[PDB]
Amino acid sequence: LHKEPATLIKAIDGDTVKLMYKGQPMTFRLLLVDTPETKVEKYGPEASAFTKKMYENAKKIEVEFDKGQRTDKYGRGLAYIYADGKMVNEALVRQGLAKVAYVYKGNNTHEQLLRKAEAQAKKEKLNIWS
Repeated sequence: LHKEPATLIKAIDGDTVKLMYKGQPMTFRLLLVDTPETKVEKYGPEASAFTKKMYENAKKIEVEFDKGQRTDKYGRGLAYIYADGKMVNEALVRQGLAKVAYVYKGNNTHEQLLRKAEAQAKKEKLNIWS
């Protein structure tokens, strides 16, 4: 896998974000994560606030496509996204603001990494795990 540059256009919520990728606006859906929905579930706005701060505060944003299908049925890019080298997908799981989702069409490269972050958040009874 490889990281590609991107520019934040607009935070949207916990599991999606609008980025300028290769000169064109595109909305991305974070791979392997399920956050609380606010459009308003418990820890829904928390999760949104979290990724919002992460994207807006970063100097560098990178998108990393996995090895499976690159876009879902709704035209959203499916990737692991990084803010200054830190993976937003993992950060959410680790903060207990999202659960690990089932693998989607072969995109499972970071499944174990996220599974561990999640086990740790659960152990700490963090947020969603309260």
